[PDB]
Amino acid sequence: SQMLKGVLEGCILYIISQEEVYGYELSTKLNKHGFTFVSEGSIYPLLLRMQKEKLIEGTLKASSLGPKRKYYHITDKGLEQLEEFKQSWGMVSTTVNNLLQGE
Amino acid sequence: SQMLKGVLEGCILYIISQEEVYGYELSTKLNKHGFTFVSEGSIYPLLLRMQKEKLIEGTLKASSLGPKRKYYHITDKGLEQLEEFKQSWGMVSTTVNNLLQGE
Repeated sequence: SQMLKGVLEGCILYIISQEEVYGYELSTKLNKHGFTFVSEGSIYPLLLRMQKEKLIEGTLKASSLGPKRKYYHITDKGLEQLEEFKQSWGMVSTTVNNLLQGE
Repeated sequence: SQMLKGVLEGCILYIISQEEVYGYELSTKLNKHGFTFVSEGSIYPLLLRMQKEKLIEGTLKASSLGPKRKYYHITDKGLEQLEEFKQSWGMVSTTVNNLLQGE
């Protein structure tokens, strides 16, 4: 699971870029897309840091059901970095995947 | 190129596991499989460390052409770790690649 953490910040940015989500909603999506080890508790410090670096930002909005939650959205800086991640990832993915099938 | 370094040790183990190679031969293969930034100079400290951790081992063998070179081969410990890398990689690769194609 040591490597899952390398790409976790990028996948969090991707998810948030596509939909405003609150903490529990985020980790649930992460779980169901294959990050089985993540929990709100384990990624919390990463969320605090991504905020301090202004990649994402939480705002208190009312939910479709009424109760007010802290939804996170991506900043312009965060989007720039998301694009960097997508580019790097497709590069490394292609490079490593082609290699490991040589025989 | 910050992420290319995460998986570089594993790809080096893969390559060495498949063929005994000397330093220049190794970096050439790395270049031609898409690690365009690597050079003998840049990966040297990583090779020294992989040796100190007993993942790979160099031995002075004679080349098909005669001159003696320092060829590297993988240790049992190195092979174990290579299998760990292959498992982790296929997991993360699948997880990230499926995610980044949601829309």
